[PDB]
Amino acid sequence: TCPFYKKIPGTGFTVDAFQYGVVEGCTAYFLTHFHSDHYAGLSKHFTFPVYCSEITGNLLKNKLHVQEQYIHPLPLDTECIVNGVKVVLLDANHCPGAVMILFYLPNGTVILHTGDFRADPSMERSLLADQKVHMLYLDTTYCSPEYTFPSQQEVIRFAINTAFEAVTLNPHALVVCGTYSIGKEKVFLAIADVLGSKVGMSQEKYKTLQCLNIPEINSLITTDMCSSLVHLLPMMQINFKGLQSHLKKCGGKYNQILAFRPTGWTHSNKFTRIADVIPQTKGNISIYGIPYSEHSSYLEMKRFVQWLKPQKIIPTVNVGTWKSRSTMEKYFREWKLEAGY
Ligand code: NI
Repeated sequence: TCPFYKKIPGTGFTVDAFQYGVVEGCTAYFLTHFHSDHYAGLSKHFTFPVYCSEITGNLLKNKLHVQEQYIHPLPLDTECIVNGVKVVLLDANHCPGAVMILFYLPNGTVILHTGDFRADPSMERSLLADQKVHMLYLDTTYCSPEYTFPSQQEVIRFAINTAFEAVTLNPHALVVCGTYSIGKEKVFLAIADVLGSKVGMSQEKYKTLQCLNIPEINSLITTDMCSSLVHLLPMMQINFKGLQSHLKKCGGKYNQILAFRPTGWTHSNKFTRIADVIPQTKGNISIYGIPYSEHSSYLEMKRFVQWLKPQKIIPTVNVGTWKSRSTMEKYFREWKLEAGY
């Protein structure tokens, strides 16, 4: 059944609750972002109102064929009324079009639902600064102190310099970047930019990127593989067998592949710095795992919460085991006691 952490008390609202059939008593279904665990269940046959960002709205229309009459896009950073309740959408610093939702309950309670987010100090100067938040529905994906990772900027720096050096040494080397969802576009766009190439990709993936309101996007991507030296492939094909196979398809235009796998976290983060990352190599193929996260590190999460000082925290990730739940509740208490709220 719909779990309690997907329901907004004192409203008829749900968040990211599309795979439970009709939820008894829901008058408006909110979608934080276009990732499949979140939209799971949406289709052209959905006939309830969906509230979301403009970008998520382009993807529902174009990729899932939801009918226009049911898609209700809202502008960001703007006080809006939905079924008699004031709401604001804020940027979540996750994937394109991803939002957090502020709900102002008629009784005076204020609720923030983070969706999926990477907490940042910049959020301390949004509309969130202007009033108190009583309950926080928190993205707890990496809520454990082992989860450190570098900034997005430091990771992109590493990737740009790696690719540029490799291709300047060998002008017959191909760069390939894996993907399975929206998010992490900066990786492949930053590499294509330093190399003076467009990124080439399948027709489905080009369609997906064309929904995303990226500036000058017509100049940066293409479906013509032959004219591109940065290819995107399904993440599943980013392995030695998959890459050899792909290289055969390029018709002796290339004799080397340098490939990037933007993971979330991996245990080499516990020891290794970004400067000291190395590839797995077999022959003329090298594969780099880079820790490009669109979720909060443990420290970024802790800082955001200690700044927000909520009265109650409701986790939305890792809730399925008692050991996880218990561990998270302990960090929350530590954070509250250290900060004094
Ligand atoms: Ni997500």
